[PDB]
Amino acid sequence: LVFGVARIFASFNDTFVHVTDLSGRETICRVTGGMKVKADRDESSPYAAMLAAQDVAARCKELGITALHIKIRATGGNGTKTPGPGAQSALRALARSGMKIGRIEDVTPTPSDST
Amino acid sequence: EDLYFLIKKAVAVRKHLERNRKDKDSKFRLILIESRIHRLARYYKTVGV
Amino acid sequence: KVQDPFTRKDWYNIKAPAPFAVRDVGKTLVNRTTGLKNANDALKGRIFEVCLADLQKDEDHAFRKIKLRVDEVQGKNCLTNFHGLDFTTDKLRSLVRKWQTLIEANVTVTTTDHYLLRLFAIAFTKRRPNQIKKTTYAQSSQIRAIRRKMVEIIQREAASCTLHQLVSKLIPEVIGREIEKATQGIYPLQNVHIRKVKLLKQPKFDLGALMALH
Amino acid sequence: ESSFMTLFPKYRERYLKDCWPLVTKALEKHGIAATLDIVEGSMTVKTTRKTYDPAAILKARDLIKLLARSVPAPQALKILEDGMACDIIKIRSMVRNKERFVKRRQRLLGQNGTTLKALELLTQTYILVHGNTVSVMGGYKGLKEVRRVVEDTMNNIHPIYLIKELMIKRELAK
Amino acid sequence: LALQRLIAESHILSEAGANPSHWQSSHAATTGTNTRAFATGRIAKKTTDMRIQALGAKESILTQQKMPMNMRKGIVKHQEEKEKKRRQEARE
RNA sequence: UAAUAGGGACAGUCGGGGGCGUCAGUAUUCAAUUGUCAGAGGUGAAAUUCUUGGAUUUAUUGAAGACUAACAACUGCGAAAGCAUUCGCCAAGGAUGUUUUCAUUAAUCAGGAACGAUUAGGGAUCGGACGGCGUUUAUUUUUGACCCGUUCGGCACCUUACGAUAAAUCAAAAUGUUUG
Repeated sequence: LVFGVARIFASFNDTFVHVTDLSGRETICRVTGGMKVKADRDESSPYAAMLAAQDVAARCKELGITALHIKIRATGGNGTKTPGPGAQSALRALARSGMKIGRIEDVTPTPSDST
Repeated sequence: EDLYFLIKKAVAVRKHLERNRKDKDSKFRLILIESRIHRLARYYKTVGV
Repeated sequence: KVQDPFTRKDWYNIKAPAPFAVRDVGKTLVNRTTGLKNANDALKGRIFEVCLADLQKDEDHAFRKIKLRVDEVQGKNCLTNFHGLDFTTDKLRSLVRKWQTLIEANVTVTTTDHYLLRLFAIAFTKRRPNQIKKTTYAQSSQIRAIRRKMVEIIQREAASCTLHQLVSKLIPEVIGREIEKATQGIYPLQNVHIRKVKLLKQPKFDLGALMALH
Repeated sequence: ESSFMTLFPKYRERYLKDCWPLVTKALEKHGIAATLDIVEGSMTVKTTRKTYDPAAILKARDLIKLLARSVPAPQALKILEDGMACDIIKIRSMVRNKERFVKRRQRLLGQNGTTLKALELLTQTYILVHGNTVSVMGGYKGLKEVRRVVEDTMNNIHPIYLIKELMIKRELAK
Repeated sequence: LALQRLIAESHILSEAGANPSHWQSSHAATTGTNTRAFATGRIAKKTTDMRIQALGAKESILTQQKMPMNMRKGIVKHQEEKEKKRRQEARE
């Protein structure tokens, strides 16, 4: 049962899916949201999360990963602490495509001071 | 009596401001207690002392 | 450039000690060691944060993540010992209840191996039984008194019991219960947790203490 | 057994206590089991294996967050669509004066909530003012425009000018 | 002008169906009094009445003027009990 | 007379009140190291912009600016603008209580100056003091958290106004309609 780390950083205009190892050093496969649909308007869309999600997941299964641990965040510096329309469909399509996940937990960088 | 604790308190606040002369609300406490020096020095001077 | 890294990258092993009840923790795919940038900084210097629920197999421990500095490399092997620990973010959200007091302390400790470890800790005011009041507030000199009982108890049961005994005291939360029954003479203070423990630089690389942990 | 938890207060205890089977019915339709801790008073959601949609536990953590933040339970259970998303906007440190900041938050609320619901009809979203925060649920464009609205309202522009601007935007959507 | 109609007429245009996020409004979109085949002109009656009330009217057509006093005290008592419960639920 | 008006002494305190310094905390920007490797993004439509020397992103450090999110209140401190990490020091100040004293020192403000008599009680709010037909600390005495009563002192709610009256202001604009 090989496990990895699949990460999501989805703003209101773009979605990032970034698979790294169980420490966070080695980039396995990352695809931005514009490498999908390539309309200049809705790069954060759940269909773009469908393309990037099935692409990264089905690619990394040809690399044989067989499990992933997903972390999820948006631009939590001074924007919202809720992701856009990319995280729900990225977890949906990475989830329903084949693989198996145990625990789920997301980490979002709270500013304890900002303004 | 009371007047010695008044001048102990007041000169103590003066020494505090002489350690930092930029604490202006404690400077307001100084002008309060100095106003009490004018007050009770005036009245207890007019008693006869 | 077409870089494509399939051949030059290998699948290392990262393994779990005896106090972490699971056998394996990771199979970690980094880069193959060779001359012209050997792998010891692309090796050991990495740290490695995982949950403790699979490590001690009790899946009630889905909080309390740990960092792990990589320290022992064989060919097709690794064995990782305790370096860092941090409380889980949404559970330090889930313990903040309105109408009582949250208590913070940032204690700087060093162990007799001169191990520079901070202990960030947060406790929470208990609403007593038979309490009709909507508040349970403290009195800020009572909070200060709580906090020098806090650094009093963590300094009293710190500066001893080295990292086998220290993390063997950390993980089944003996620190929390000794803070609880030690400091409830002043103020009840349930939900005692130990938010972060900070090591910054392990001052050695040496393998004797590492195999002494393994 | 993936368990999230968040913590509610003792006034909220009753409304959660008899809004709860509508919630755990609405999440037993997603398989996510949930309980109320009555003695401690907490909200526990957890997935067993039978979750067809593992995004629904993001929906459930965001859900019971919105139940601790004192939103009505049908409005909290409208997070379980696709486009509906939670958000909060914190403003108590955005504006530095106390009574002027109260004048600004009730300038945002308005005369019997009329400017607030005019913003909600311009932006298709739900907005609730809770204490020192501003909860808002809905689509992501509406969340962005509402965050523009709360920022520009706290930095002394009147929501009559902001509703002028948003209605001219909706007329310039064609 | 039309913005005064927007902010003034917002509880009625929002009371019909026009906010699918909001629970009262999208409950009211399939309540039944707007899934009947004639609804936008009912609400157009109420909003033209609100317009004349803006144009200097003290009384509406919409209100029943004569009631048997226990119906009336029950309704006004019921509105006051609802708003008193709302303001005691605005301490959250 | 010790005044149901003084200022102070003493005691356990109290305050996110002020000043000095320290101590952390996150995030923002910057730099470096990797893993990188076609977009990132800025929005109402779109562009300037960064971008085969790698921009966004991942991880790990260091430096600096800011502030002290969440506990944060129908509260607490200070007259004001104000007051939010821990700890130390420096003085003030409030409140209670005393078996403390010069005993009228009092009360309101031109000239001037620093900082920017009750409503009628009820239910809640703390800051003390006293008491306990109660748990728990506690291996049992202290002691403290909870519950109760008395009690003061304040910050606000609610009704009736004890009334008013210039109304939009009210437990005060109660004392401008039998005015002293």
